[PDB]
Amino acid sequence: MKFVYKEEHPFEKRRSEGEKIRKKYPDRVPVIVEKAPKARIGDLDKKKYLVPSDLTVGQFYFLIRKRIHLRAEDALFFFVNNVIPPTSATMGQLYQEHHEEDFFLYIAYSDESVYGL
Amino acid sequence: DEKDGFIFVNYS
Repeated sequence: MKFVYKEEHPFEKRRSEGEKIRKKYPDRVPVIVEKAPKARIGDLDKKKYLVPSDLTVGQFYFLIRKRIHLRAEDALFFFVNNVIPPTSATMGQLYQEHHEEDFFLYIAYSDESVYGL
Repeated sequence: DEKDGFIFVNYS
């Protein structure tokens, strides 16, 4: 799944930054969040987030929802590696399993239950 | 809230 952030920030610079930020704010997890191609819903203000390790995916839905001012009837789905993480994982667990060699975790969101329609 | 280029996401 293409990411703009990866496209325009060189790996080794993503890696030094991710290492620093883990070392500097350890009880939070660094997350890149970008709208899925062809998602019809709101675009996000910023894309770099430092998230409490013990926040649930579920709870993170509410926070992101509120940041893009979704309509009640709008849907929101998350995608890590083309796959939905279950609401019942922590962001910390998601980070452990799914972070990349640059120390970031990458999440795309959509109004479709499939990336990326 | 926003330091080091990251939104410090709080429980809220």
